[PDB]
Amino acid sequence: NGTVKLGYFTEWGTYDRNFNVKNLDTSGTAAKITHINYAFGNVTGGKCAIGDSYADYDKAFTADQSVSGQADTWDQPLRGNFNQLRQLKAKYPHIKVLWSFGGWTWSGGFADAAKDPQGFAQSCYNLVHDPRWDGVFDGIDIDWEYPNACGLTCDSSGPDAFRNLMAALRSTFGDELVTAAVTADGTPGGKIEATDYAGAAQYVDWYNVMTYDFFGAWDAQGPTAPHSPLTSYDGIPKQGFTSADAIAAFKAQGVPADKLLLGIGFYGRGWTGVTQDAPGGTATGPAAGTWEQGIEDYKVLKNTCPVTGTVAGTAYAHCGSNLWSYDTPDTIASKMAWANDQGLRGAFAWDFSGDTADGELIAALSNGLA
Repeated sequence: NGTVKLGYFTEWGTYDRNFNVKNLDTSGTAAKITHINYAFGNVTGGKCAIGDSYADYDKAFTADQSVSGQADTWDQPLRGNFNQLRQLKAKYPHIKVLWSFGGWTWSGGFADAAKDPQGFAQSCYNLVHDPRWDGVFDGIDIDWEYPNACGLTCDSSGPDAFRNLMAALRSTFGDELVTAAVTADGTPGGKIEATDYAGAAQYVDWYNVMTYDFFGAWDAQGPTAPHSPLTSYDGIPKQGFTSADAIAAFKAQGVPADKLLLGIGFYGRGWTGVTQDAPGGTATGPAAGTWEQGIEDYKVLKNTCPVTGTVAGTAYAHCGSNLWSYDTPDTIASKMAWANDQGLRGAFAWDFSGDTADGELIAALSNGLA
């Protein structure tokens, strides 16, 4: 039972963002990690389903964008992101890849799935091991947002639905990987209290805990605050909304320490129109981002808005009228030291594409851990 260093690869990275699997190689990321989650597969009619057919297995890569350095061919059985993953594992054989299902957008279908779990499990296994790409995936990740609670949509399946689903997956996946990503809400009447994660814990290999997005510019007038604080701090708007308080909640319910991974966001959240040099103050609205307001990649923020302080185990950035909060190589290292003192199984990155070209965020996470 050794240490896990995981990160998410997003399927749509290959489109406008131009972030490909070859990038995990050139940034040295592939050398320093232990697992990759591919995100996301869909959930339809109570079954696992493909997410983007073109991106997942049909796209032809060119010589100069592919991992192996060779262009895909028409005669080829496999292509697209899956073929690239294939080419990467051949280069970096110790890496294991999980296919991830759900996400913020595609979690609406988990309720129908939780009504016949064995069917859901069987369908997933058959897809993960489709003859076209059998061998490529070493297990499955369930990113259900959120069981018996509210995400993009509200679910009322009960506290034991999540357990039922995981048990089913364990039964049909055997000795392969079954992991899940989970809420980091430890407050009274919150998302962890809503589902029995401790009971489901015995079927999973580990939980990916989403200890980020605690605060952000959806509270457009503020108050401003770090989105991924490690511990509590004085100004905090909502008590109990910290990485530390999330972990403890799971541990208290009975989830063991080595079934938990700490989440690191390779992005920042920010407001514009702030009075003061540090967080706590009001704002006019969301800071301007590239792909959506209030959010920016670290590869970009490290330049446009360099770090000016620290609070609660994480970092903040003042520049003009904007206040951004995100993790840096130094805050990540102190966070990893914390994970080791806590006996966590490891940590993970959401998501790879926000890191720099020399992979310095993933390098900090890796070097920090046992």
